[PDB]
Amino acid sequence: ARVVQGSPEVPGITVRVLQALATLLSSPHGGALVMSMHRSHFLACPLLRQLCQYQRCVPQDTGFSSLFLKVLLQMLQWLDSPGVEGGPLRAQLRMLASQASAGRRLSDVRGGLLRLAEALAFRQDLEVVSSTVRAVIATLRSGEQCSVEPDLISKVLQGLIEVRSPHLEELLTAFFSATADAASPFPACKPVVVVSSLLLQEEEPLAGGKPGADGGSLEAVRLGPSSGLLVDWLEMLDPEVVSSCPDLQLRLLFSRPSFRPYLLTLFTHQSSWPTLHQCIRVLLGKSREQRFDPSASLDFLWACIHVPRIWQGRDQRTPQKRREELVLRVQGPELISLVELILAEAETRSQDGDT
Amino acid sequence: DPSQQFLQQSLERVYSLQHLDPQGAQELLEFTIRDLQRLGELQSELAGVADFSATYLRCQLLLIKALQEKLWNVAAPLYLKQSDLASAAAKQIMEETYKMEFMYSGVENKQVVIIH
Amino acid sequence: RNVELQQQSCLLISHAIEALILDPESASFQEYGSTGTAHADSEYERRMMSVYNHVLEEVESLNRKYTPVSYMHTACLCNAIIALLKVP
Amino acid sequence: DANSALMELDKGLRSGKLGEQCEAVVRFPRLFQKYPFPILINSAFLKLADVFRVGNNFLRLCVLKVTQQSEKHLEKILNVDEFVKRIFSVIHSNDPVARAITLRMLGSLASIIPERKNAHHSIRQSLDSHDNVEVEAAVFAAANFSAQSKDFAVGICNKISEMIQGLATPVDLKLKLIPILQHMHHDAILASSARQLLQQLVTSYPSTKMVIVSLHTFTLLAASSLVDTPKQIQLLLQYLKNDPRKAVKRLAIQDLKLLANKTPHTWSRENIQALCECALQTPYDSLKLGMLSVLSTLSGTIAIKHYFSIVSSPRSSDLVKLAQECCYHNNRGIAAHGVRVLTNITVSCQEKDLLALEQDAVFGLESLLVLCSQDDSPGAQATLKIALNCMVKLAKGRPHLSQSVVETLLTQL
Amino acid sequence: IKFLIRQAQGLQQELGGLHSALLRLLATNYPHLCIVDDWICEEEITGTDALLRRMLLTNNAKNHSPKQLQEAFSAVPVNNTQVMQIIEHLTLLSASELIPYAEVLTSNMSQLLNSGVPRRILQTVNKLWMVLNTVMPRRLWVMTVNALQPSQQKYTQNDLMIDPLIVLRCDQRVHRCPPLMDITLHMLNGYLLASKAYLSAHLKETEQEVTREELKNALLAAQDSAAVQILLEICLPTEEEKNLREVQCLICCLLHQMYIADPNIAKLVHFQGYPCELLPLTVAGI
Repeated sequence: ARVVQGSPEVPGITVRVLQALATLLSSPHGGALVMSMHRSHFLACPLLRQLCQYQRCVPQDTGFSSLFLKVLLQMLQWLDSPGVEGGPLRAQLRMLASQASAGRRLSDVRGGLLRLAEALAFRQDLEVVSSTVRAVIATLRSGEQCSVEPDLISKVLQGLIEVRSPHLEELLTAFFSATADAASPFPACKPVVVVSSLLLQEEEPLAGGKPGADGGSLEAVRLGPSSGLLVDWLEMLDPEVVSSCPDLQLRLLFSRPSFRPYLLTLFTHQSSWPTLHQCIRVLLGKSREQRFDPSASLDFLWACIHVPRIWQGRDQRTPQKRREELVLRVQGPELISLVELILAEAETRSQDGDT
Repeated sequence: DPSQQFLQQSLERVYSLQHLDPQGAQELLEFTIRDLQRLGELQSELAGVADFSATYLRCQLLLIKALQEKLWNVAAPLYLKQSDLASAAAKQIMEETYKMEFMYSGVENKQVVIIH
Repeated sequence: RNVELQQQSCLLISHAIEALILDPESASFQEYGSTGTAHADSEYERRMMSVYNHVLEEVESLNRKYTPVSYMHTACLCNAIIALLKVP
Repeated sequence: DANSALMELDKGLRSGKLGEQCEAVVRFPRLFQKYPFPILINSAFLKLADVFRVGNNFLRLCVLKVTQQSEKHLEKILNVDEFVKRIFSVIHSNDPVARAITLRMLGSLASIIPERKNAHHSIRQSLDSHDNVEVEAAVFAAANFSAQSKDFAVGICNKISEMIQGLATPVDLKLKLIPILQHMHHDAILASSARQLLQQLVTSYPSTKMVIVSLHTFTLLAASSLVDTPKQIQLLLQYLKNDPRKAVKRLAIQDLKLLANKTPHTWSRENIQALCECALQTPYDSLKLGMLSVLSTLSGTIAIKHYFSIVSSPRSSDLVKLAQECCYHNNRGIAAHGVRVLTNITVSCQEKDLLALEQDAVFGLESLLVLCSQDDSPGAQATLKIALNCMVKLAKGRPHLSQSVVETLLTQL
Repeated sequence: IKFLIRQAQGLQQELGGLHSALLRLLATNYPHLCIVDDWICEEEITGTDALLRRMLLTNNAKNHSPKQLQEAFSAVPVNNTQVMQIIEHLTLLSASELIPYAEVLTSNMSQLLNSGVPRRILQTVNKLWMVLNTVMPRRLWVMTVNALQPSQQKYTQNDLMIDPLIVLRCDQRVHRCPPLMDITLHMLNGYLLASKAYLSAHLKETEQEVTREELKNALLAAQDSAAVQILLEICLPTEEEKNLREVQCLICCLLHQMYIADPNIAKLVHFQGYPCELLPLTVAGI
């Protein structure tokens, strides 16, 4: 009885009262048959009938659906869309569904004002979900997203991010190491709902220096909320705190931020002894630029000796006063620099006072 | 004084929420009563006022629960007790009025007239 | 609730016989209370409550019409019994 | 036989081998729950304490278990100072594992010695050492006392603040350390100090591990100390909106669920509004499911009446739009948790404009029914159960729609 | 046996005397399982930190598999962050779900010793190894020993219980990597007790008189003493030095536990005497 589908659809579109239930049951029967693989060739006929009806009078049907009968329209649309999702066999009806959705959205954008996307919201959600095409560039998409970011279009940015994510999930390619920083800074500054997914994708199969990019972004951008995500990435993708770019790493740890102590504790309890010794020597080394924050540096020095791994077993909190057990040998000029730096930061006295 | 401010907030919320079904009223009063008891235990300087208002709200809840009894939905001659909880509700509420009037130390004429 | 309902039926027959056959003026009590509110939890209870209301509305009307000689009072009692037994 | 059964274990405890000694030590809870007589309980614990004080460092573990098993019987001990002396006399032993066992045992005795200053001091001392296997036990004992005493918690909270903000102690132990701040509910000043500590700790350690631990601990704190719940909820909502970590968002949901389950009425209107806005913004189905579960839980309780309290049409209210869209969203779970809120609002709040929402709901119900008709998956039947429960609630609350729903259900039969 | 006895410890109300009898039999015949450092680590905390962390971080961990970890691990030097990420999600798993990964970790512990790996990998592997120790020690010890033999027989459990010093015949690079020295000492302390039990059972078996018993006792005394002696030899610096501070501290803890366990070892190690360059260390360490 597929022939009467178009006629009942118009009767259903205007007023059905009961025929809507029969139509839904028929469609559910076809969906169940398809799930069982029982050659249920009825959905396509309903889809074609719906497309023909929409082409006949898009405005009248759109108005009736989005103003009078929202429930029935939403139910039918949901049933149809799940049918397409289940029937991944060649997605023949996919093009028809996309065209019908586009036409309905075009009609509704003008016909529906008081009923602001009561069901057009579901229609738009279905369109967005279905439009997850696979990008084929993966190199100019980054530039497109960067251009959009200056344009500041929310929907465009969301679509571009969604497309790029499928591109990254696709076969890996040679990612550029120049525009990636700009894209990440802009996606961070703007509210990027898919920022975490984009970062994970771009960092997993990346043809460039992930630690360098992350360090530069963290050091430069004063991004508040995502800073935690950046810190976790920095730690995990760089198992050693100071691995690739010691200059930038030390600039980050010590300076003339907000999350500094976490990184610093990780450095204290996750650094090879040679790396730590070299860090001590370079940090306490003579430097007239005051390139190391003396407070952080001195706290780190004081923590190094008391790292519990070193006293892990000797008798505790019962020491002989004269007996000095352990110290840290240092050099002449290094000692001079140490004393000079401690005195220099002591001379801050912004508010603390002489006492 | 966040504690005292919160106490006033809860009391005024209960005051305000009276235009709604008795079913919801019972639950609101129960939530706020256990709230007030918890706050009274937590603090010590508010232990008086907290418990005083708690007993008051409990009195009101008992009255409402008595009024919403199934007894009123059956004819007069069919009264058969074993369900008319209002019988004990009256004694409990009166005893609570006595308790609140006398046990607590600082009481004003306004509060006394409320209780009476 | 079922047991309470059976007790209510028994007490109903007692009240009917006492207020209709015995001194009716002594009883002189009006069924002035909320009645018939659809709060019952089972069709059985609903049907019993309907029967009770029918019996009360008959007996209140028939309180003073005749003398205690029980001219038609027997009819009211019999109809109440039949109704009470009707719901199985 | 009650006295005889004791000496039969006594001779075993007197046996030479740790085999029989261990067998005896782990045999007591049986005798206790067999004979709860206080005299016998006290006699038993005296010998347990002695064998603990002079033990092979495994009899001590067995006795620690006995204490952790028979806790209800502890209060009925007539002689406490002797017992506690025996147990505490092995905290000065130089063995870093014998200190850890004893700190655990003390932690297991907070119920009967909650004010002992010497025990408090010894725990606060062992809390800052170099032996991991004893620091990880001092943490436990400290968390145990911080619940059954106050003057101990006041000192601890300061100790912990300092000892977190010192760059010492590895992150692994810093994780174990934070939860102690649950039991700061003794006083309003304690709660305020702990909250002030949080506001800095979260920003100072924006990891994922630390955030996951801290937010849950202090939502528990806000639940316990019912004076700052309005403040806690808005912080949770801000982190729900902003932080991109999927894990942090999921914790936010699983925490707001607890707060909405304990104290629903306190939820203001703008709180629900912001939660609904966040639920709208997200593109992620799992997070949307989470927010909708929270909203369904709120809807049943009194919060809905406050939300629709006047001194903006209900149609203008965003909650309605979210409910309607999720009522038809593809996912079965989201659809179910949507229809829940719709049914709850329709049954509870009765405004003039909402009547169309009655039709909307009733018609969505058959869509859910047909969707779940033939799935035959555990989640499918869970959603179906929820849907039918919503149907029953709607019908009973409103007899008007009973005839409508019944005929549909029959047609799906 | 270890798994079941832990389960029984957990459930005590039901099993009336079975728990007591089982624990006696364990402690009497299998002393290399009743080592307090093993059972104490089970109690962890009551902080629920692990539980809450797991409940919210396991989710769907992109279906990590032993073969997946093996793939990443075969090229770990080329990519270390991949290994870090995999084991980081491994740590959260419960004591049971980890068993399928026993071979992957233990079998391939050689190249971990290679210079360059940040010690976080080693610390996490040590933690995982302890978790697995709390579940299945018997198999695990043999796997670890045969994986840490120098670069190759396949020692058996019965073999090691005869001559436990086989534990110390390991890659000399082990003596300068703290996290793995810990595991080696754990195995050594376990297998010395195991050897005691094995000899005690063997003599009773073969009895089908005192001379044999005090021969057993003398052998055990000398065996413990020799273990201590090689351990001190480890503490001695090698000429190349002319990390070691952490290694000496761990050996100090182990020696302390042995000394408390038995005095005669203290009286014997000293009557043998040991290189006196070590006195300034031990006198304070122990």
